[PDB]
Amino acid sequence: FLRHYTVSDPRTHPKGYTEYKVTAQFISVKEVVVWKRYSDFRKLHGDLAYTHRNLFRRLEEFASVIEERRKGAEDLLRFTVHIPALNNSPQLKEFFRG
Amino acid sequence: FLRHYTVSDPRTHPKGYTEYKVTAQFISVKEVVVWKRYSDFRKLHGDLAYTHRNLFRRLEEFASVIEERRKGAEDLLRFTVHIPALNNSPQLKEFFRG
Repeated sequence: FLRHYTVSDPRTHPKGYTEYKVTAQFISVKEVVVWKRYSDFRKLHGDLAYTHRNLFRRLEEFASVIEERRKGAEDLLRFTVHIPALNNSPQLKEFFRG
Repeated sequence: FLRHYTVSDPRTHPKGYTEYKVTAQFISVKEVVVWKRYSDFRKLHGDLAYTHRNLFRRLEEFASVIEERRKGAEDLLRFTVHIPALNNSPQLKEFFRG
């Protein structure tokens, strides 16, 4: 009961792409870990933006660049913690497979 | 744990405006009742629409007409029940004063 995210420990995969460790922690510690490539965060972001765009349009009807990537993903994730519209998002909850 | 809204029993106020009974029920019954004029629902609606418009624009940065009114308010309220982005809304929770 108090969410905290980190994105860390990038690691190359045998298939070539870099993978990140996404850590979700809950403290009054329960932690959930998944591995994600930057393209996953891109899809997530896109799904959030389109979900809220359409919510809106429905209401109104009636090579250290990967550090930049790691930080971007992490920031984006942190952004949702204290916005219940984003925090409670289904897309967010599916994002954590394992 | 299973939300249900109704808007009902319109009643004129000594000051002239019509007032509605908003009933929020929770069943596995816990019910919360508030009284609201149609202008309140208008403000609510406007706040939801603007909250999600700006969420979007932030993500992408990096005299039976009163029956029509009653129904409109009720429909609008029901709309949020199974959208966690709307259901968990702070504006929604403030809406229930008493």
